[PDB]
Amino acid sequence: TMMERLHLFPDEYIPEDILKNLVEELPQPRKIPKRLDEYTQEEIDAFPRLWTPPEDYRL
Amino acid sequence: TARGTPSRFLASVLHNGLGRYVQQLQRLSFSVSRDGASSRGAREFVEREVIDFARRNPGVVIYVNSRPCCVPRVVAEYLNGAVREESIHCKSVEEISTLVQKLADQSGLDVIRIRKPFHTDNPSIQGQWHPFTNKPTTFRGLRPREVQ
Amino acid sequence: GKSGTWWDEHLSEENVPFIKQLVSDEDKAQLASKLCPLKDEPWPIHPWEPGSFRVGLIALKLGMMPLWTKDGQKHVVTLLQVQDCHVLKYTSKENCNGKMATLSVGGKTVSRFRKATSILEFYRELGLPPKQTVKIFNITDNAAIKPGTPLYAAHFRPGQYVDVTAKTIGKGFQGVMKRWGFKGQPATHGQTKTHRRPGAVATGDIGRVWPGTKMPGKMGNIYRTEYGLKVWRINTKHNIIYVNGSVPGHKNCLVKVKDSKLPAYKDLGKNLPFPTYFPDGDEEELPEDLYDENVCQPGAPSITFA
Amino acid sequence: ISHGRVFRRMGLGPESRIHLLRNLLTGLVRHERIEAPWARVDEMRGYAEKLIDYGKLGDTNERAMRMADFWLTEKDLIPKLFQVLAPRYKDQTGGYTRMLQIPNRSLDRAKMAVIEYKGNCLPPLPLPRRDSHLTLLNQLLQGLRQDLRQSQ
Amino acid sequence: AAPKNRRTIEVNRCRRRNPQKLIKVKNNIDVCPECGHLKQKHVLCAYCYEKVCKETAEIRRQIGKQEGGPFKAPTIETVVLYTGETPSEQDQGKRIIERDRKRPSWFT
RNA sequence: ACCUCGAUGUUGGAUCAGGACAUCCCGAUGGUGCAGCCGCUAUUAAAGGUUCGUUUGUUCAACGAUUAAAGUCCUACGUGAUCUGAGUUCAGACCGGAGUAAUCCAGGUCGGUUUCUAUCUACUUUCAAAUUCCUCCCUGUACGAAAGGACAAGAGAAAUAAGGCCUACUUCACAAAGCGCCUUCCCCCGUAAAUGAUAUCAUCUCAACUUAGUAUUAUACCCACACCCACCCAAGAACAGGGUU
RNA sequence: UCUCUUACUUUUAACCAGUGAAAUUGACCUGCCCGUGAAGAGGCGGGCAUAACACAGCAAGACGAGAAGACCCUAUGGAGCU
RNA sequence: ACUGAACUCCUCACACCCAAUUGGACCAAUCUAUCACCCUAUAGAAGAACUAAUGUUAGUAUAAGUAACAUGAAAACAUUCU
RNA sequence: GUAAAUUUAACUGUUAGUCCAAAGAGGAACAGCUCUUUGGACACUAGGAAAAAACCUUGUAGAGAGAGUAAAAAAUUUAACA
RNA sequence: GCUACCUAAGAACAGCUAAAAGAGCACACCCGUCUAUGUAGCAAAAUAGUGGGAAGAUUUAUAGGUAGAGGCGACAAACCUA
Ligand SMILES: [Mg+2]
Ligand SMILES: [Mg+2]
Ligand SMILES: [Mg+2]
Ligand SMILES: [Mg+2]
Ligand SMILES: [Mg+2]
Ligand SMILES: [Mg+2]
Ligand SMILES: [Mg+2]
Ligand SMILES: [Mg+2]
Ligand SMILES: [Mg+2]
Ligand SMILES: [Mg+2]
Ligand SMILES: [Mg+2]
Ligand SMILES: [Mg+2]
Ligand SMILES: [Mg+2]
Ligand SMILES: [Mg+2]
Ligand SMILES: [Mg+2]
Ligand SMILES: [Mg+2]
Ligand SMILES: [Mg+2]
Ligand SMILES: [Mg+2]
Ligand SMILES: [Mg+2]
Ligand SMILES: [Mg+2]
Ligand SMILES: [Mg+2]
Ligand SMILES: [Mg+2]
Ligand SMILES: [Mg+2]
Ligand SMILES: [Mg+2]
Ligand SMILES: [Mg+2]
Ligand SMILES: [Mg+2]
Ligand SMILES: [Mg+2]
Ligand SMILES: [Mg+2]
Ligand SMILES: [Mg+2]
Ligand SMILES: [Mg+2]
Ligand SMILES: [Mg+2]
Ligand SMILES: [Mg+2]
Ligand SMILES: [Mg+2]
Ligand SMILES: [Mg+2]
Ligand SMILES: [Mg+2]
Ligand SMILES: [Zn+2]
Repeated sequence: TMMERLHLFPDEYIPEDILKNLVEELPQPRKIPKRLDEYTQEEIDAFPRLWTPPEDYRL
Repeated sequence: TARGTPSRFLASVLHNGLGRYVQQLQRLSFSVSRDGASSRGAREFVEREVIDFARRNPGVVIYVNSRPCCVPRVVAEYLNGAVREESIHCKSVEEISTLVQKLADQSGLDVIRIRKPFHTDNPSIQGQWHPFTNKPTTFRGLRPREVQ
Repeated sequence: GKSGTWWDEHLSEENVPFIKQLVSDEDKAQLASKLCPLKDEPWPIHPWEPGSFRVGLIALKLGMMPLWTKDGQKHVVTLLQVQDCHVLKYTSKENCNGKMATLSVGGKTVSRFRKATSILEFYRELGLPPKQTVKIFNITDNAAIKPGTPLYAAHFRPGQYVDVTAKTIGKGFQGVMKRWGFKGQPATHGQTKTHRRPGAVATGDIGRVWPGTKMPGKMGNIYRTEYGLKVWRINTKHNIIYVNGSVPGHKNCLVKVKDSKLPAYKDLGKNLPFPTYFPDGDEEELPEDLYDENVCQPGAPSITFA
Repeated sequence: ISHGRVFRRMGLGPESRIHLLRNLLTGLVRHERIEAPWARVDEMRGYAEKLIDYGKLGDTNERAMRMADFWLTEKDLIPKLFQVLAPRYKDQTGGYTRMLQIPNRSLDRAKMAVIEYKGNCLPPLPLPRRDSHLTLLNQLLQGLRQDLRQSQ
Repeated sequence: AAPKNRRTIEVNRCRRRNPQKLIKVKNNIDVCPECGHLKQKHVLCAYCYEKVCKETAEIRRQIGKQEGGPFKAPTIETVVLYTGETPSEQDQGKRIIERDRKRPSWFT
C-alpha cells in the first residue's frame, strides 16, 4: 500500500491532477556541484592564481 | 490475559473531584450465621466494629441480616448500579475490616484493564498538531511548479 | 425470477419461416450494400512507403490438395477461402499502445439470434451482420482503411509469403507420451504397471518440482502461428487462396492470414495493392485463376524434359 | 480422441450392441411405441428409419428379405413390415420415428425417452405445441407481415 | 499413501460448501397447459404421459386378448373404437379393437 | 561416531533430467620448435548437442563400426509411494578347504514373495526469435622442392530438435497416427588498432576519448463484459468453449 | 522384445442415483532462495512471493504409512545342536 | 554525541525464575465423631487429584461421501427375444 | 575483611557429561577426533555477536505508559621509465 | 476329522498308438515349472494363460492306530488343526 502511494515519473512531465495535488517541494540532499561554465566570472576573479608558469611553455 | 477480557477507559462516574466528593457506596448487606464456625470473624465484627464503621461514614446503609447460612457474605451496591458480592467465610476481624474499608473506598466501576491511565478531556491547549503546523505559507498560495 | 429464453420460443408456426426469410433477405441486402466502397466515401489512398504494414484477412480452411511445379516435384497446398471479410473499426495510434495503429477484421457470418446485446448494437451501428471471429491487425497509419469496406482474396498476389494462425486441433487430456514425446518403459521384461508413466520428475535434493515441468495435461487447443508459407495460386471467383504446406487447425475453422514478418521477406510488398485490392477502381477484371510462373497450370502441354 | 466418431459404444462389445438394437427394433415393430433410455432410442431411431427404407424397397427383393430376416427376431413382423408399415409410408420419405423425452426412470435416474412410428393407432402423445397465433408477439408480427406485403 | 495430519472442520467446510458442489437452482419449470401438474420444458408432462400410457396399456391388453397366443401379428392396420362410434367407411379392412368406455376428449 | 536401529530400503540399469566449468565439439582471440593440412598450449564463452552393438551383473573395463563430439563432477555415490532384481542381504544343496563333531569361508555355483486407494507442499502449453554435417565453384589455387593440401565469399542439399497437418504412401477409414508432409528469424566482448597527457618522444584509456562495439530499448500470436431450456460439434474428464439463419 | 510406437473392443476410468470401508491423524491460519541449527527447515535470521475456493492428473518433498530392524552390538536374557 | 537489559536508581510491597534429590506451609472430592443446615468448621481414615505408558472400555471425528458393491432387453407384466 | 567451619544423629540422589582459554599426551604441529590437569560456561533468567550451549555483559525474582548504564556496527585497492 | 506313516474292507482311470512295458500323446483327476493380475484381494496363498504325471512307487471316499523328555519322516530339523 505504501508503494501504491508513491508516484514516480521519468521526465519533467507530471499529469495535471498530480500537479494539482502538490504541497511542499522538498529540498535536495546532494548539492549539484556546479560545473565550470556557470561560475559567474567575478568568482573566477576572486579565486587567486596559485602559480607562475614559465614563459617558454607550450602546453 | 488482556485480549481475553473486556476493558474500559479511565473515568470518574459523575465528576467527583470538581465539585463535591460523594461516597460512592450505598448499601452493605451482611448475612451472619447465628451458629457456625465459618462466621466467627463476622460475628466478632458485628459485635465490636460495625457500629464504629457506621458512625465513621453516614452515607452508607448497613444491614445485618443474621441468617442461618454456611457461607457468610457481604453485598455491596454502589451509586451507579453495580453490585459486588464478596465472601467473608472463615476470616479474622482485621481482614473483614480491611475488606469492608476497601469496599467503602472504591467506586462501582468494573475491575478490569484500565487502558491508558489518564483522562484529560481537553488534551490540547496551544492547538492540536496538523500537518500544516510548522509549515510556512508562500506568496499568494502558489503550489510548487505553478505558473501564476 | 427471469427464465432463460431464445429467439423462437414464443413465435407461432406461421411466423418462423417469415422471420427467417425476412432476416435472411435483410442481411443479404446489407452484405450487398457495401459492395461498392470506392464510390461511397473512401479514405485517402496512399502509395507504398518502404516501412509500411498493411492489413490482413480472415479465411476458412477448406481442405488440402496436391499441386505440381514445372520441374516435376509435388507440393501440397491448403485451400483457404475468404467467405465474408469486412474491416470493422479503426483504433488510432494514441489509443491502444502509442506505437502502432490497429485495424479490426471480422470473419464469416453468423446468426443475429445467438450473439450478445452489445455485439448486436455494435453491428447495428456498423450496418453488417455479425461475424464469427474478430482479429486485430497492427498497421501504420498511412494504410488506414474505412471500416465497413470489403476484403477479397485478391489482396494477396501469386508469389508472396504469408503467416497463418488458428486454434490447433484439440486432443484433450493427453498422456505424457503423446504430448511431450517421451519414451515409456519397456513392455514385457518384468515391468509392473509402468508402461506409459512419466518416471522421475525432479531430483532428490530440491524437495519440489520446477514450474516448467512437462507433465500430463490438456493439449492442442492453443493458438500457433505458421510462418513463411508461399502462396501459389489465387482463385478470384470463389475467393480461394492457395498457400504452401499445412495450416494449423481442423478444416472449416477460421484462420488469420497476414503477410509475413520474417526478415528475408522484409520489403517485398511494393508490388502488392496497398490500401487493399479494390474491385471497382482497377478498371480491369482479373482472371479467374492467377498463377505463379513455376506452377504447372491445369491446361498444360504435359511437360517433357530435355 | 473421438473426432468424428459416430455410434456410441453400448453393450459388451459391438455384437452385443447390435443385438440390443435388434431387440429394441423388434419391440418397436411389434408394439409401435417404446420407452427405453435415451442413447439407445437414438441409435434405434437411426436404424429404424433405414429399416423402413428397406421395407419400402419391396417384398420380392431378396436383399431386403435378408435384412428383414436378420433384424426381426420374431419372424411374424416381416409380413407386418412389408404389408403394413411400408405401404403406410409410401408418400413420405423420412419423416417418422418421432422421439420425445419422458422425464426420468424411477430406480437409477436415467434419461428416458419415447419413440413411435407415425400412423400409430394408439392414443397420441402430449406433444409440445408451438405457441398460438393469437398471442401478442404473433399478432404484432402478423401486422408486420401484412404491412410489408401491402408495401411490396 | 496416508494422511499426515487430520483435516479440520474449517478446511472441510471450505471444501464441501463452495458453489461448485452446491445444488444449482433450475428455472426450466412451468405449468402444463392442461391439468397444471408442473411439467418441465423440453420434457413431456408426467401426468399426461401417465394418462396416455395407462390407456395404451389397456388397448394393448385388449389387443393381446384378440390375438390368441404369441406370433399372430396381423397384416392389416388397426383402429380402436369406443362405445357407440360405428366403423366408418374408410375403416373396412382395418382390425377393430373396442374396449368399453367413452372416447376421452383428447384422443381424436 | 554428531541426527537416524517403535526401519534413512543397498549396486547397477530404464524414464526424466536440474546445475557448476576445471570445455569434447560448434563461436571468438594470443603464442608456437605455426611453410599448408593436422596439431600443442593460454583467455573468453554453458544458448545447443555429446551414437549404435559384443562379453563380463557391473558402475569400471576390453573390442567392432561411426560421428564435429561420443567431456568431468554434483544432485541422499539424483530419481525403486515411477519400474527390474541381473549379482549383492536369509531358510535348500553341491565342490575345495578348516573343524572329532555341530558349524564356517570378504572361495565358487543352481534356486529363492518387492506392500501401499495421494492428506499437505510443489507442479500440470514459458505462445513464438535453433544447431550441425555434407556437396559444387574458388581448386586442385595460397604453401614445398615434392608428397599433400587451406582459408574467406557464393550456390545447393540434408539430419537432429521444436511447432502443426491428412492430399498422395502406410496401420486404417464418415477419425486418430508414422513410416509421410510443411515451417523454423538477433547478438554476446577476449582482444586487434588511431589521437593523446601525468612523463611536451612514445603509450589502445581501472586518463579524459575514438573504431570492430553491441543484438533489445525489436516484432508476431490473445485482447466484443450477461440470449442461454434444449440440440449438434472437428470442443471436452466434470466444468468450460464454438454453431443452431 | 525393440528401432518407434499406433488404432480398435472390454474391464478400468470421468459425470448422475443408492448403499457405503480400511491403513493414517500433536495442533496447523500448511510457499520459494540463501544461511543457521541435534550437522538435510513450511514454522529460526535476511530477502522474495502472496484475494478466497473446488474438480481431474503427477509422484520431487512431509528424513510418507503398515512391522518396539531380520544387518551390527550389549544383556552375569533364552533356546536348538555337537 | 546518541540508541541500547530481568544491571542500578526511582513510588509501593517484598518467601514468589535451576536437572536428580531433600526440607517446609497449605489444600478438592469421600466416609466417620462432634458442629453446621443454600454446602460449612475442628479432628481421624484412605481404592484420597492424570495434557501423555503404540495404556483398557465406550461415543464421535479425519482420511471420505473416497475405495468398493450390484439389475440382460421389450412388453398385455399373459409372454417373447439375445 | 568477614561468618563460616568442625563434630554428632538420619537418610536418599548425583557417580554413561559437552564447549571454551591455558600446560600437555596420541593422531596429520587433521577433524564438532580421544585422555588428564587449572579455570570458566551450559545442563537456571535476561541482553548482544544474523538465527546459535559452551564467545561477551549480566545474576535473588513484582506492578509502573520513568531514568542512567554494561556487552553491542570491519577496515582495506596495490607494479611505467632513463 | 488338515498333515507324516500304517492297518481293515472299497472306488476311479474316455480315446489313439497298444513293441511286452513303475511305455508314448492325450480326457476326467493329482501336483504346481514360468508369466501376468491381486496384496485390508474371490482367497490369512486365489484367478487366467503356459505346464509334469495321468495302469501305477497312482489318486481317493469310510473307520481305526502311532502325542510332545514324544509321534512320524523316500532327512525337507519337513509335518503334528491357518
Ligand atoms: Mg515402448
Ligand atoms: Mg506385482
Ligand atoms: Mg503390464
Ligand atoms: Mg457400459
Ligand atoms: Mg538405523
Ligand atoms: Mg515414526
Ligand atoms: Mg572457461
Ligand atoms: Mg544394449
Ligand atoms: Mg543411487
Ligand atoms: Mg522416492
Ligand atoms: Mg514400487
Ligand atoms: Mg544352507
Ligand atoms: Mg487434489
Ligand atoms: Mg507440508
Ligand atoms: Mg539449508
Ligand atoms: Mg515438520
Ligand atoms: Mg518410513
Ligand atoms: Mg527395538
Ligand atoms: Mg557383565
Ligand atoms: Mg545367563
Ligand atoms: Mg536361566
Ligand atoms: Mg529343553
Ligand atoms: Mg535486581
Ligand atoms: Mg488413585
Ligand atoms: Mg480423563
Ligand atoms: Mg501403530
Ligand atoms: Mg492414553
Ligand atoms: Mg456416488
Ligand atoms: Mg481422495
Ligand atoms: Mg469405481
Ligand atoms: Mg566422544
Ligand atoms: Mg505312462
Ligand atoms: Mg525355476
Ligand atoms: Mg503322458
Ligand atoms: Mg538337510
Ligand atoms: Zn399436463
